[PDB]
Amino acid sequence: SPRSLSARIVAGVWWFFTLIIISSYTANLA
Amino acid sequence: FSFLDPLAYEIWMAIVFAYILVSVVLFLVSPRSLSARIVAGVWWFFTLIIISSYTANLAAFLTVERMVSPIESAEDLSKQTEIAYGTLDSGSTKEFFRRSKIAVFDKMWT
Amino acid sequence: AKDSALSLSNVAGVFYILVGGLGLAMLVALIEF
Repeated sequence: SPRSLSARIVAGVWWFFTLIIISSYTANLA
Repeated sequence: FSFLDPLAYEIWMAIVFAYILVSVVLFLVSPRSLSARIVAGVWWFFTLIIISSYTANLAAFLTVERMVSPIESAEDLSKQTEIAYGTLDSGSTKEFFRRSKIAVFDKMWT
Repeated sequence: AKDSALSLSNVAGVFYILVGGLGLAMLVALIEF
């Protein structure tokens, strides 16, 4: 149950962050 | 910049348009009816392909950086014309290259 | 001797299947509401 409003875009920002980190880690590891 | 670089910039503008398009379609429509499923589905396929592309492209470039080794051995240096090379004006080194009939060094001297 | 970035082109296809899906979604969403 997300509170939406600001919290939603907070979660979105963290999602983008962890996405870039995992993709970058994958590429570097390859 | 190396974050935005692997994907073309026009691709980033395009994905922004894709985002606002999906958002506005969602607006026009916690399960919601049917259409929300085809929207979320097509966006899923899309975002999967994009993350895969960023991963692969960044992998390729980071591979290129590690696969490219500058001049190291001397023989390797001799066959390339990109990097110019030389010696002292008068010395045992220059006279070595000159008087030496050894293949690699002969080429270098030439 | 004899013999970049992500493709602005090759990637675009995905953007087209996406746009198509979204359009179909326009149809499906609109007819019900």
